[PDB]
Amino acid sequence: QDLSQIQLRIQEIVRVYVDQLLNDICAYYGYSRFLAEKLFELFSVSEAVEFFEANEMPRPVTIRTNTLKTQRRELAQALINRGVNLEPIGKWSKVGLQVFESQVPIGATPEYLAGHYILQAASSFLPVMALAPQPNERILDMSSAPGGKVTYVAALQKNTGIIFANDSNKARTKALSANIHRLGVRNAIVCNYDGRKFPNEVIGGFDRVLLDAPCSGTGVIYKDQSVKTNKSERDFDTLSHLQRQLLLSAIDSVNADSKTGGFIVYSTCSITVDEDEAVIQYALKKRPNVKLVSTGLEFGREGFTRFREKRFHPSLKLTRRYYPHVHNIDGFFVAKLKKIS
Amino acid sequence: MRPLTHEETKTFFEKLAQYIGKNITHLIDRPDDPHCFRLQKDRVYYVSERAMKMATSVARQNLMSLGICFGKFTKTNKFRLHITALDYIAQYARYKIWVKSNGEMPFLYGNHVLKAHVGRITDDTPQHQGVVIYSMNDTPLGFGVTARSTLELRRLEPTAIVAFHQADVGEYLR
Amino acid sequence: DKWYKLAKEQGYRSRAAFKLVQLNQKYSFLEKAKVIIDLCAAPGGWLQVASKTCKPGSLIVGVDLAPIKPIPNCHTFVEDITSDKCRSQLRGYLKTWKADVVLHDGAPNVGSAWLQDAYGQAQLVLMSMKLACEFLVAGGTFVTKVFRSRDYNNLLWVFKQLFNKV
Amino acid sequence: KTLQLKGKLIGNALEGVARLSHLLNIEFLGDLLQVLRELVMQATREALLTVSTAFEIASAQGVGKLNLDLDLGLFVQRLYKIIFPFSLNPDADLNKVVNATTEMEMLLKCFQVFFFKSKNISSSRLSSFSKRLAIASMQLPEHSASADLALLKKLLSRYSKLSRLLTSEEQIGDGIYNPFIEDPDYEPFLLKNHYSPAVSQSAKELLKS
RNA sequence: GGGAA
RNA sequence: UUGUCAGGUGGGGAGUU
Repeated sequence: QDLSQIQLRIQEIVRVYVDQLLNDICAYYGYSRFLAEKLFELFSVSEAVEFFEANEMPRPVTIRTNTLKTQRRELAQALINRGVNLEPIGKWSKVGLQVFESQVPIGATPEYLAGHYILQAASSFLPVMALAPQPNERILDMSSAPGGKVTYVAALQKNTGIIFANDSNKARTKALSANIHRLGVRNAIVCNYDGRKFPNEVIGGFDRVLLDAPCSGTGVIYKDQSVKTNKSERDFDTLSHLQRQLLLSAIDSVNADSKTGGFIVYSTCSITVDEDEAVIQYALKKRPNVKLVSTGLEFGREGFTRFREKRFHPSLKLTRRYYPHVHNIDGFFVAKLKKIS
Repeated sequence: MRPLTHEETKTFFEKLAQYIGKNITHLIDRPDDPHCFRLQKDRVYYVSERAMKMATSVARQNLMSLGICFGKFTKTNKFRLHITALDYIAQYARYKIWVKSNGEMPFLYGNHVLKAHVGRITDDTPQHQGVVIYSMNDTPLGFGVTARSTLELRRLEPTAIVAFHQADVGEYLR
Repeated sequence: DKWYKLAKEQGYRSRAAFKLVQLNQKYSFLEKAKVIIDLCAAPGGWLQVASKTCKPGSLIVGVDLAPIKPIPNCHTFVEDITSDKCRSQLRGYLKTWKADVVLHDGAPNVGSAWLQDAYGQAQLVLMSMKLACEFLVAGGTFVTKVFRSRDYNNLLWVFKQLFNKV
Repeated sequence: KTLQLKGKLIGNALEGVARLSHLLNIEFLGDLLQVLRELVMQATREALLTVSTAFEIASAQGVGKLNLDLDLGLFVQRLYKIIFPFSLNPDADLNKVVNATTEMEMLLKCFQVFFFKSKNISSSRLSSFSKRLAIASMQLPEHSASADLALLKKLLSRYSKLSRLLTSEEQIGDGIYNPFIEDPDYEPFLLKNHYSPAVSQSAKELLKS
């Protein structure tokens, strides 16, 4: 069928049928039926159409300036002198710069080589802000790769404290170590061990915990369109189980007696309800000593308390959810938990 | 992770010395933070005491990186194989030379600093001396061995060669 | 020659680009050129130098009859330099801003009398100088290429009355 | 012999040593700083003379050609540490030794010869030195306070974070390091409130400039 | 050879 | 603080092939 005809049929179905709209969306966007049905169930019919349309639009390029090396104003001046159009990424982040046009390559610039700015998604910047690492504190990162979050955490800590970053894949670990060395992080220790065993087999008692658990890629459809058709129910269940295990290990490793506070920040790159809300509910039930706390983000949709037959705890609303159609950034879910004992 | 024995320490403590000279003293001792040298595989790692204390837990084979590398221990027992120490070498640098905008790109690609492309000098630079390369924005660039001296460099042919590239900031992503 | 070789080595399209950058170095009109209008911009050497010299986000417009390869943050208008339609387009992009510096590279073809080619360039300079005064702001700059001739003295005279400095 | 006895005439002895050092042999120049640096165990005043004369000896023309080295950094850190006791003890000019008197005069004199050194400073080391200079500027007459702030005012370096949060304060530390900050954002705020009214306007002229 | 740049 | 248990690291040291 013609693409214009399919789009017109989808618009007519949205205006008014559900099966026809899903078939038209699958024909046009090429997404799998299961993924399209889950997205249609999660968001409104108009919201799902907007999310599907926004999934095709390429996200703007975002670069995080290393406060450890150069200031934001100096980086902007250097980018301007290099013939690259950059603007601040909203008001929530004071270092995030969005690049619209760049005559020279962004990653090959002298400042980029020097580590002044590192290319990273704006959503990744939010998890660092939610974690809010403090100087002279022990921060444990469950997923070191690609190192952007670790570099931001070290910059926030002003090269103080100890940042223990773990990466499961050796190939990704080597790149993360290279990025950390380029960024000049001095107190970062990179390990290659399982996150579940990390609380008990390697070390525990981290003052702060940042668990960027791997996601199905629902919010990273534009980056990796293969996940649209490679998503399976069994894979989603396995990812949810792995995320729950990682969250439990992070809670166990977090020291509630730490003077800086046992804060654990869990981040996911998918807007799936069963991946974000269910994992948070499972973690809360498994660890009564962990209580949800405000993420402190000025933007982001509140966590859903009731989705279809599934009902979440009232504290689940504190979670921050971002969507490409809502926040103009890659879909992500952020949850902050504080340990009491 | 393996503690460094005496021979490899004296084998690398001169290697620092052609670049930072006797400036290594602020590195090897610092009362605020007993942040000493550590060795994993053949890569010499400059880390804090707490870094070792956490690193004691992680396995030697598992732990691939720790703090800042100063270079691998080759068979001839020499370094510069990594430039990750550029920030420390630049700060404690005895001798720094500035390379103009024409000379930043051939250095950033690893070609040696041309005479016409030399911007500024320390004015007292011996032959075959370990020096540090800077840009106009006072930013470290890499390590270079200079076989030229200010005394004769002040009157030289542009296309001549002054400082040989050893490592550059481009290698971080190259 | 040597200048052609450096044009190929650096990526500059033609030696006339090196001519423009030297003028900017010796006069600094392009550095302060918030709005630059490029008459006879083909093949694009003048446009590239104007884009590089001017601070990014400037009002860069290059109009020439020959097609010009696209350049970021630059409007390549493939029309006559002084056409009524292109003049509408230049003022359409000009809006509240006003033309600050204008570059002109009018080049008639060779193969006829030198006096014909000299006057062909001079008239095209004057007739392009017409659009300048139409679009130029007070204190503006007009850099144009001219062929020396007997009418060159007259052209300088018109330049002296219509501009403060030559 | 006068230095060995460690009497009250050490002032004139260092005066002569600095004046006549360039007349002596090169080999003696290297060993001249050893006697200056061996007296570290009016103690602050004497240490000021040793570091100032060490700067003067190294200030001799052509030391670049005669690469005697000798690592005067030990004197540099001595001056870096000696400012705090100078700020602690009182000083009075009354009214109507390197080269002059009035101890505050050498300090600025050592600072200005330090500034006069060709590219030896302003490599992020001057700012660390200047921070404690502002800290030591909490007392002493305003004309002295204005003088040291004027040194960085006329400084060729464009660094502006000296009077605020600054890079790592290494070399004996004992101060806020603030490592890896790089923020163009303390002492002048409290300096505004001070006995002499003109210190307030001096602080105002600094922040406006 | 002159005049002008 | 001081002791107890469990875990990690461990060609550092000791012992087996």
